[PDB]
Amino acid sequence: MRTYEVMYIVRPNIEEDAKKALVERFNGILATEGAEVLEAKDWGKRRLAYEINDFKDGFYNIVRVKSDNNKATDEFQRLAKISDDIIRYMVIRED
Amino acid sequence: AISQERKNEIIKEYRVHETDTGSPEVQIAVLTAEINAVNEHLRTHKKDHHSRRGLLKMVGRRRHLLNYLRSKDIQRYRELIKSLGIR
Amino acid sequence: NIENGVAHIRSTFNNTIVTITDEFGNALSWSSAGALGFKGSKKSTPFAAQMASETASKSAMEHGLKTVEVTVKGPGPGRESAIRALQSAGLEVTAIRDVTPVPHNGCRPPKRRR
Amino acid sequence: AIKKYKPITNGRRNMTSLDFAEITKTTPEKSLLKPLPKKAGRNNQGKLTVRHHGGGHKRQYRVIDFKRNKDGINAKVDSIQYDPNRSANIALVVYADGEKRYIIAPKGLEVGQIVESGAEADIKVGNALPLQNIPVGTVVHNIELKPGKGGQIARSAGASAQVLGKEGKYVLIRLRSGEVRMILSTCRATIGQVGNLQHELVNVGKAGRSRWKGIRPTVRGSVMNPNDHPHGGGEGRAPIGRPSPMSPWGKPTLGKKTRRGKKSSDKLIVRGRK
Amino acid sequence: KVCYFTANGITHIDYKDTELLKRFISERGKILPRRVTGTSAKYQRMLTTAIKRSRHMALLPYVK
RNA sequence: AACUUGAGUGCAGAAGAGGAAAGUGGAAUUCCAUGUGUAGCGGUGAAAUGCGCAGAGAUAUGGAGGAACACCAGUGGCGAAGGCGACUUUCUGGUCUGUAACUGACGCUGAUGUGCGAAAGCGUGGGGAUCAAACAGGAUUAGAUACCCUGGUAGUCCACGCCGUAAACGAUGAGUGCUAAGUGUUAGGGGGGCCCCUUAGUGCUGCAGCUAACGCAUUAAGCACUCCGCCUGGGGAGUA
Repeated sequence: MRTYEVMYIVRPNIEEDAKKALVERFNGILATEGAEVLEAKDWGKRRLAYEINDFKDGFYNIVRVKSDNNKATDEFQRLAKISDDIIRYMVIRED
Repeated sequence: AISQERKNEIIKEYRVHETDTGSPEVQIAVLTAEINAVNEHLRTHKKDHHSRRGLLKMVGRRRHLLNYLRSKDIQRYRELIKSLGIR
Repeated sequence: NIENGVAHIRSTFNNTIVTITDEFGNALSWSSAGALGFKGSKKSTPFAAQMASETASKSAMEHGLKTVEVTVKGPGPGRESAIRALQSAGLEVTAIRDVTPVPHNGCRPPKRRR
Repeated sequence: AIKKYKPITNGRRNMTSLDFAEITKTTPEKSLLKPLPKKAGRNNQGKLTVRHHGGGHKRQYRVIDFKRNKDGINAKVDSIQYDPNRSANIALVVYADGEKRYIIAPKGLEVGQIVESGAEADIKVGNALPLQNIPVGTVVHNIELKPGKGGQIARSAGASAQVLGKEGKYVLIRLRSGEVRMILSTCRATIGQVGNLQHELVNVGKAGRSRWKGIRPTVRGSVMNPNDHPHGGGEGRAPIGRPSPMSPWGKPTLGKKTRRGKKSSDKLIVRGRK
Repeated sequence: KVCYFTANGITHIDYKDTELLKRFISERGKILPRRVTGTSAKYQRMLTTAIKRSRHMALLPYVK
């Protein structure tokens, strides 16, 4: 029922082979516990408005999910905090 | 509180006749589910004093509807008091 | 150096601290209105700021300074006279940016007088 | 939580005890128990070296895994139990293929939770993994100081250090006292704070209850005789009549820093407290 | 003057639409008062929310 | 026995700093470590205490920690009141509009009671950046246990409890209906960007009417009905 849009920024120095290893796995938790990810888009290396952990650029990925459990998005934020590749994330309930 | 789909089954359960939503058997039953939902919410968020105030208004509304039902006919009061678990 | 040495000016209701540093934040020289012998109520004056700026400006020319960025920090009366005291010495002022810190709240301002 | 006894007796007025509600089995295991014969301050010669130590209730030692090294094999928490030899509780864990051993009980480790040692482990309460793989900002207990020795730092009820940053082969760690220090990266920790967080709030009440943990009375030095203590003697009660309060053996006791200089740990303590 | 949110029919201001938002942030990223921009009270609120969401996601500067 | 307009429920919509919990940010203050750097900084009406020459202030980088959320921001919104402004998510309260699907007076007020209740204050355990009662000085005065300056402790923050007081004020109890208008603003509805009508809030003028006057005036302090609380000259005294 509830629809979430998740946008996260990956650091701009990540190895290209590791980028698909991280994006795959992190859209992986977003499809667990009744989650049925609809969109998974890439926005490319854009310029950040301000430095984030001494970074001036970064990869933007936007994933829209839908699930009436909300634990998929909480599991994302728990692991996104731990991961050093993701430097900023935001989960919006879209209605 | 309770979802709209959740409310409807309570309506269907205690409706007197079809297309009845305002009888003092469905209103009482709907409030009982609503009251228990806020009570469960306040087990965790104990100091939600603003939400607790709305719970006391729901309790008063059900209490006045139960007084009205008893004063009208005692049979329907007895059936409603046992099905819902209200003391 | 050759050029590109920023000048920070601190104009307050007291003396105006003028300091000339390189582009990477390394102080070359400095001269406040209080270092020129100025007494109070002389320290925060446009005349004092005039000598305050150029006194540090001459010390800059010895390192060969031909470019200054004026970073003014403070609401003081001796601001404009300070900047015209740099061009009068020939320092080729490029930019005039105000850097007076603005808190996004997050601190209790000291009590005002009575 | 803390239970406050009602003042039924004077010797029991302000007494308080632990409710022992987090404990789930009230009996030990015959195979992870070894004997502990109380020594009471006495040494290899037989002379009292440390004082205020003596008779107390018997106690069996419960072998703990301070060096959490079963890497890869998962383990289930079977029962959180009471330990007499420490402030925190212990938890029996059964490994996924038969062996069972005790550990220290973290704060909210529940019965039936899963815990993993190793290096590929997650960051959850109870799992042990080396300090090169523990994120900056995590609360860690049972921190080793030496690779393979066993947790030593932070092991008493409510002990938690924070991994604060890196250097090269050392990670920066703010130990409970307030000291920031460095510990080699190849050393293990355990995610979480140690339980019995209310152990420090208990009141003993009875003289005898303090004289059940193996404590013996401690006599204030200001009443021994001049031949027994520096503060002793005087006709009547006396103030400390010396420039500084002193210790039984003649060494200043209110301020003198007694840490041996020229130690091989000095290059590793950043800032200190206590 | 005209709102641009009622005139053009926008009923959902998106925080991903940075280009639309940059018309209301002035020279610092400072949110422009609705008297200056002429948006109604209803849309000044959802525009402020979108701007603040963009700032957090580094799609718009806090200061400039 | 009967009825819907009162009151509630159903359906379709609306806005909101309403509350609780957990997270995520940017600016700023302080402190710490370095690089540059030299004789002042700071403050007043003038001073001085004070911080510096053991390298302060300034400037650049980095780190630690706490607290509050610039712009948006308004006779703006929400809440019974106290009060509620960074963003996100999860629980959760209330209100408004339209419809007329249902019950047919199920309503108002409300002693005792039971809860909430700004700041300050207390206990326990944490935290402690900023500002700071008190305290130290340095000044002004004839004196200054004050206003001015320099610091500075509790507190200010969090979690539990306790306290239960404020010019807690619209100095205006709650409910219901009637009684000229004009012009705004917030949130909807229906008709012909504009105009008209309309519902509920929030404002400013202003009739009748009321008031000792000031003034109030469809958000009455007017005209009526129901219920509760309170007053009977000033001190003594909110004291026994």
